[PDB]
Amino acid sequence: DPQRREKIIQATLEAVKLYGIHAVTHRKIATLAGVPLGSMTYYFSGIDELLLEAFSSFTEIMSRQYQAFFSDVSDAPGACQAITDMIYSSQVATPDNMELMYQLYALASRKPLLKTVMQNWMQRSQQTLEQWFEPGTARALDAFIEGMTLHFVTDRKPLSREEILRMVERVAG
Amino acid sequence: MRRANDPQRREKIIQATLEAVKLYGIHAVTHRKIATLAGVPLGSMTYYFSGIDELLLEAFSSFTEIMSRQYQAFFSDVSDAPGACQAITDMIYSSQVATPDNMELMYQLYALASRKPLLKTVMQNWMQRSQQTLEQWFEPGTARALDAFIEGMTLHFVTDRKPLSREEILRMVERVAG
Repeated sequence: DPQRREKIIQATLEAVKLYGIHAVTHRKIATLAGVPLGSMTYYFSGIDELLLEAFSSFTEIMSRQYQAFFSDVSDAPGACQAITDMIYSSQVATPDNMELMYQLYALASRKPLLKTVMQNWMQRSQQTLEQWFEPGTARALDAFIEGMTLHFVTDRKPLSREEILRMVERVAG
Repeated sequence: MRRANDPQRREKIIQATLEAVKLYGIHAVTHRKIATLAGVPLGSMTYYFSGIDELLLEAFSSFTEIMSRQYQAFFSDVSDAPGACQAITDMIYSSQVATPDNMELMYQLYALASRKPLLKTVMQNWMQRSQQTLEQWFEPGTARALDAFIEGMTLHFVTDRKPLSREEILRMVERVAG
């Protein structure tokens, strides 16, 4: 029962990866969840609220990962090393994470509820960084993470770890 | 020699492909959907582009070529590093890059690229062009840091409930520039 609701949230993310958000429906999700169609009506209302809750679950997973990179951080230089680790490890920009994250980004202009999820997600990230950095620098760093996590796993010749550290430290001021 | 490669059908098909991605989502686009949008016979589809991935390749390559011309255009009046930082700030603060239309296409490309090597190639080529633009005024390492910063901050600027000011952005760009 809470089992089932969670299966449906997960199948929603699975449907986004398999079908694209545009093509996601209650029945496609129920199929992937292996639950009766009736369960969709029981736990959820509209496809957009379901998308909201599924992507919120996803970003919460991401936030826990994000924070975990700073578990051994006690100061700004340490946070720079942690951000470097976050980028260089390629653990944030995995195929699964990218496929979900960028579909969210793709449709946020068309779906206000999803833009809210992105904004909330950015806000949590900033809040993590504000433990060691000024608000503005925190935002700069999180945008730098956004771009460099992706570019690191895409570039035919990405930056070295020591190069990444130097650039993180530049942004950190 | 079965194939004829008509350039008219091609450009039509390429535009219909981009239209299909926005209508249906990149995951759901098929030859059938594209040909219907193009107004070309479904049969013609495989004789310009083998399959769905190579068609997507061509269409997104067309898209990023447009993006790159826009990108380079921000540097028309740049002759030094401070001017370049201004141009980058312009690019971010103008919100002209991260438009709804642009974001919808670009992030769908990004989303599917780990699953589709040809699409990753499009991203890789696009990054390389951006870097070569920046490398006129910045060392390669710094150029990559700046382009990644542009990637992230163009999105964050149009998304954040409370985004950075222009002076803040310029300051950070100048930090990255070193």
